[PDB]
Amino acid sequence: STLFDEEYEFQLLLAEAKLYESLNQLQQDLENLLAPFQSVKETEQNWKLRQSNIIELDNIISGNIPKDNPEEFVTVIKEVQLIELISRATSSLRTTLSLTALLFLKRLIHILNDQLPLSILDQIFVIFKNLLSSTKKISSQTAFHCLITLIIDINHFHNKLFQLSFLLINEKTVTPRFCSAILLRSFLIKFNDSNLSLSKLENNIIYIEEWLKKGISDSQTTVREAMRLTFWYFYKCYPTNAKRLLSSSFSPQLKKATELAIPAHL
Repeated sequence: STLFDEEYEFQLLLAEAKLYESLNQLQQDLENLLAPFQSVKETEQNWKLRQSNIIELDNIISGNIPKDNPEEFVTVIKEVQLIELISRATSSLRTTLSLTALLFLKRLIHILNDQLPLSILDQIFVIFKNLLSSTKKISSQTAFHCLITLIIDINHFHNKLFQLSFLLINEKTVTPRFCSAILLRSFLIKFNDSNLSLSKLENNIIYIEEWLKKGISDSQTTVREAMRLTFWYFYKCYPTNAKRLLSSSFSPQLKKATELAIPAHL
């Protein structure tokens, strides 16, 4: 079997983050739906049309062409600059429009998943991660959920996405740092040598160790608690390295607290 039971672990991760006749005709329809997004300025006069048009775009990605021909569909959404234009709505101060756009991107990730080039996954990850720092609670929490779902949906290991996740540990507001402890856990679950077969992480252990040390000594109690639990996932993947952190790198304070955070199934 695999080191981790992904079916079980994913349900836990998600609980941390509660919520055409031709391709040319498709492209023309996309260009017409994106027209109200072409202006930088959201106005009283275009925000409802932007929201309504995202609903129609969501209907389009549920269609047969993205299911049957994701590769050429990806070429189309690149050419019409779908992600950049959708980012004008994720940045809206209007809650319903920003949330509608975030859920659209979540559904796009789900449906196209590993058919998306890294450049587009990177684009979407940055939109999500930056909203983790929103002072608006429903925004950061929705972005958190979308990021966890992204990691579950994307089955290829990308160093770029691991580094974007890692560097959240340096953000000043608590939520990205807390999210980062869950993201690290997700990477350990899915992409350790055992789970991946059914090395990606070996060369990233230096970052993992810094990531753990920072979170476990975080000023915020929720980040410390989350990172102490993630430490035991690291211990399950690389016990020699984790033991060295526990004895050769932690104070007796953080050591005892970390030892009391073992989950009952690991």
